Amino acid sequence: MVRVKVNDRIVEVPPGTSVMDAVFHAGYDVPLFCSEKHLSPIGACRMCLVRIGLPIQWQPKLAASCVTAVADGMVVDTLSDVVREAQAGMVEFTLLNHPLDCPTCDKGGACELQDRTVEYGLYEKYELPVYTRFEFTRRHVDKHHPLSPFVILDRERCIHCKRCVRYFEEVPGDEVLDFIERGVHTFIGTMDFGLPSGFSGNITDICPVGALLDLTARFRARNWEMEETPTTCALCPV
Amino acid sequence: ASSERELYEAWVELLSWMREYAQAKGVRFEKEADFPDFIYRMERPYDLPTTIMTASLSDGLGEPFLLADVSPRHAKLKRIGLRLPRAHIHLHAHYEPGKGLVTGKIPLTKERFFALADRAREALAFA
Amino acid sequence: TGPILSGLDPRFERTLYAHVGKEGSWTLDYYLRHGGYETAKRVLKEKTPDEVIEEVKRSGLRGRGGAGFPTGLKWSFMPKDDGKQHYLICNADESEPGSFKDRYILEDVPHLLIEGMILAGYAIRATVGYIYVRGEYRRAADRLEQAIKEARARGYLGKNLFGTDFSFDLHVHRGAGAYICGEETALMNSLEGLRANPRLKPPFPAQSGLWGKPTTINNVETLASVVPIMERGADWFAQMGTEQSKGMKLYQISGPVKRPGVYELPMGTTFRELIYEWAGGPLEPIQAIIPGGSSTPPLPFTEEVLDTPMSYEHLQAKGSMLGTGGVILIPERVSMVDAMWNLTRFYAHESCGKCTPCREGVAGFMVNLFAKIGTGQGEEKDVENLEALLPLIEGRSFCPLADAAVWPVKGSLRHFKDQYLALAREKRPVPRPSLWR
Amino acid sequence: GFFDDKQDFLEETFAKYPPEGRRAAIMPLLRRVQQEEGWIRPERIEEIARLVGTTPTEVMGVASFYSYYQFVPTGKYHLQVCATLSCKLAGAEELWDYLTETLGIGPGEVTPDGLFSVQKVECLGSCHTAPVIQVNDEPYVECVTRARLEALLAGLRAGKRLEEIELPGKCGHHVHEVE
Ligand SMILES: NC(=O)C1=CN([C@@H]2O[C@H](COP(=O)(O)OP(=O)(O)OC[C@H]3O[C@@H](n4cnc5c(N)ncnc54)[C@H](O)[C@@H]3O)[C@@H](O)[C@H]2O)C=CC1
Ligand SMILES: Cc1cc2nc3c(=O)[nH]c(=O)nc-3n(C[C@H](O)[C@H](O)[C@H](O)COP(=O)(O)O)c2cc1C
Ligand code: SF4
Ligand code: SF4
Ligand code: SF4
Ligand code: FES
Ligand code: FES
Ligand SMILES: [Ca+2]
Ligand SMILES: [Mg+2]
Ligand SMILES: [Mg+2]
Ligand SMILES: [Mg+2]
Repeated sequence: MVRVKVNDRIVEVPPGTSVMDAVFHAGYDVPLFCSEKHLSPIGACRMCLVRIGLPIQWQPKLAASCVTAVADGMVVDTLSDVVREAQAGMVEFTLLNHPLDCPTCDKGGACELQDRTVEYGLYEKYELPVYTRFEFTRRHVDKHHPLSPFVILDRERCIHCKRCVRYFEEVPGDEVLDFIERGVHTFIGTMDFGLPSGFSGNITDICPVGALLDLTARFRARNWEMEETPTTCALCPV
Repeated sequence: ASSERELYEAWVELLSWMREYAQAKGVRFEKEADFPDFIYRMERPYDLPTTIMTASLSDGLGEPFLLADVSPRHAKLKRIGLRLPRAHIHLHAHYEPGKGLVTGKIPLTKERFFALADRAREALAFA
Repeated sequence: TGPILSGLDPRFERTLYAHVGKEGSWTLDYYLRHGGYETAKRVLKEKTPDEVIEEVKRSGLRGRGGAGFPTGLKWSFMPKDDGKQHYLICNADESEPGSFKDRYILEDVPHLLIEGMILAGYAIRATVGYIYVRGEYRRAADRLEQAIKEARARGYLGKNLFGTDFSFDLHVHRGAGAYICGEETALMNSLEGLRANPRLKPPFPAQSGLWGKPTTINNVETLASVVPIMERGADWFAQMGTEQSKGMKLYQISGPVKRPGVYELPMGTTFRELIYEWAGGPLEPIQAIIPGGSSTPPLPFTEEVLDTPMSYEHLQAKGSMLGTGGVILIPERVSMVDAMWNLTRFYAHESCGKCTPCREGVAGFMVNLFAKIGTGQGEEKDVENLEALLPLIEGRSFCPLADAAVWPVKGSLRHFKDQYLALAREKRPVPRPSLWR
Repeated sequence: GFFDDKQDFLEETFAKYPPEGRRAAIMPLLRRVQQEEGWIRPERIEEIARLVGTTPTEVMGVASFYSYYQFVPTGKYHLQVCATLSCKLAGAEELWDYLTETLGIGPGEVTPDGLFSVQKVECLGSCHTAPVIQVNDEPYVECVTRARLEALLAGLRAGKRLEEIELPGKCGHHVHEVE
């Protein structure tokens, strides 16, 4: 086992461990979009950056903690002004081309983006506070479009965390969703229409925002207004 | 200038063309989004000729073969925008004084528009 | 003379571009006559794989991909004998603005490439090698295919070359318009039939590359350079250059200059030599030059710069870098703001979409900052913003592309901040001089 | 069915890649469709998917990643103007305005005659001979000066094949001289 020191807290952990799960095992924490449980970890959203020392020799650039293996006697800084300043910049860049439908968005208060934004956004550099630096036309595109009788896609909302395409290839194995043009013009789309997989609904739970949404239950109530009942499905033997 | 006003005067007109074409070729026209600056204008004043910011020409399956937007009121570098979804073609129409709705230099007429949308319908339309 | 080769030396010998532009240079016959696959025959029978890696390493050759990484040490990374298929890849997708030196190797001396890749492939136990060219280089695509055809006809590519027990065959893969396919790792994905997003590069292409198998990737100029180095030894090669930049280099030059183009010089010759002696001097007053690629931070048109040795060290410690040798001079008649306004609306077009900081960050925020301030709509505030944007992107994108877009901007502020503030304060658009005839 | 016609092209291109790597074939196939038909129709993508042996979606996402592939009808000669710095310092902007103006067309549109289609492009790889224009996927038309450009136009408009149209002036190889 490898001896890692996250912030001030030191933690044991097996060799094949991410610096992310290292930092979450410790207690501390960090932004988090593209990365998901049981999905291949990548560094795409670039929010889980941390500072790393491997002495006290600190590395010159920030590391995406979700795709970095812990070395022995490693040091992880998640609090420094350097980190926070970045974190709040990654929030900023995400919301750059985001829609502005929060109240009228089925992604209620259950929305990873909403949440993280208020968790790490709006840096406190040390006069009126500046909420939004970006002041140009946003990314208008295809909106409120049903992929199936069960799913409804909102392209504007998508923040490109690679979760859904990534999930389709890996878990069920049905490549029925993938990105389209490149650059700032890219969106999610299908050419398999029906949304053919018998495991399509699961994207609904992974999506960090309200692009991919369970249409069986469009506009019923807000997320906190539900009376959640933890039980088991008795439709089959599993 | 007052060009800001005259821009929206044309944005409605473009919409009109779109609705015309939609019923004339019998294809789906869709309001894709209303201006946020209107839903959240509380008691504040508002005088733009309509409320639709994103409009589209979608097909049988509902997938867009034409997209249209216009920059919100309180936004910088204002232009109206024509985008043909899957074929990587973006367009930026501004408004010249005494000239009209132009794409850099070419007049974006009702004629020229219909050409684009027909071309786009035949090609891009899934069903 | 006495010591070291660095320019117009009477002792410098043209090697790569020697036959480019000579009538029918690309024929398998022209090649056989003026020299032939003689060097490769030799080495395949005499020197061993590990030996040929040494001679290349001793020479001090570094990736003319623009990276500058010891191609010797690079081959060193391949697994020795693991009973696994290995692949060699030629990166012949040359999409760096102001950088066009690989084009003509493919168009006019293709067999020079085939010869080098046979050498290299042998060094690493690769029996299969591919050539990702650009879908825009048409002639280069044809001549390279042509040559690979007639090389198989005479048995220079096939099951048992030169009677030795080594087999080498080549495959041309054309592109289809994407600067990002130039990146070694994404390049693979593109060819492989996926969307061309760079992969996780902590696992290098020597341990896992094309279809997972141990592969190695090199520039067209890198690979071509392998021939003269195996022909006339590492010492002939190291006889040219500086303390850390050995060999010759295909510097190219565009912009307003008497006679623009590709010029083979030793590594170390001066900007003053390229721009003047060969290129023939400027046609307008120049204000800055973009030294290597466009990914390179520009420098001012000063006497102290003109006397700098074009190297993986002299430009390094001048606040820039030697890219691909692609120089571009920029006139005073055009605004440095306008220059970058352009370059950046390029990196915007070419971004792949994978990262937030590059996608949204440069292709959204950054291109539009310029836009504003380049139409005389920008306040001093929009200059400050653009400024403080950089360090949020530069350090930590996914691949160096986003770096490539800010580095040049940063430099342009570091040397020309006055042109920006000036356009912002006077609410002035960028000057539009008449430039085309 | 576009490829039933030419199963010999398939044999030969699939054969450049390993059994476990048929998707590699995608690029080369799209490539063909384009040079044959001038653009990629949806059915063409559903076909290619079936050959390569993967889903439609996958292929279309890959297909739309690249600039060269057109997904709507394009003129007989689809002019691709270089736009970046070197060609800008050469006059690419003015070239583009003069072009778009004379023809009266921007991106998605095709001239009334069916023969001229326009598009901006990035650094084509010959900046010493700027400004640059690629016609379809034929070797470039370098040094497009106003004089030259009008020539190129009248030539194609007259019906001459591009490989052989007489252009005024002289254009260098890997080095170019100006006066
Ligand atoms: N010729 C052209 O058309 C273009 C050239 N470029 C150039 O690309 C350059 C940067 O390219 P990159 O490959 O991304 O730089 P890099 O930082 O990833 O280093 C590149 C090379 O070093 C090797 N390498 C580094 N550490 C290694 C290790 N621990 N083990 C094994 N191999 C290792 C890589 O395999 C690679 O060959 C720029 O300087 C730029 O000028 C950019 C665009 C176009
Ligand atoms: C964003 C990016 C784009 C690149 N584009 C090219 C390219 O177009 N051509 C090229 O030869 N190398 C390009 N490179 C560098 C490749 O990684 C390079 O070709 C490879 O490392 C060459 O091997 P060499 O250094 O031994 O020559 C690019 C690198 C990056 C990061
Ligand atoms: S996805 Fe999240 S941030 Fe975007 S509108 Fe919906 S709730 Fe708000
Ligand atoms: S639609 Fe949802 S899961 Fe798919 S990439 Fe976009 S944000 Fe991530
Ligand atoms: S930096 Fe830009 S081009 Fe590079 S991986 Fe990220 S988005 Fe793609
Ligand atoms: S969570 Fe690590 S980069 Fe997205
Ligand atoms: S800039 Fe036009 S070819 Fe390089
Ligand atoms: Ca729709
Ligand atoms: Mg709807
Ligand atoms: Mg001779
Ligand atoms: Mg392009």
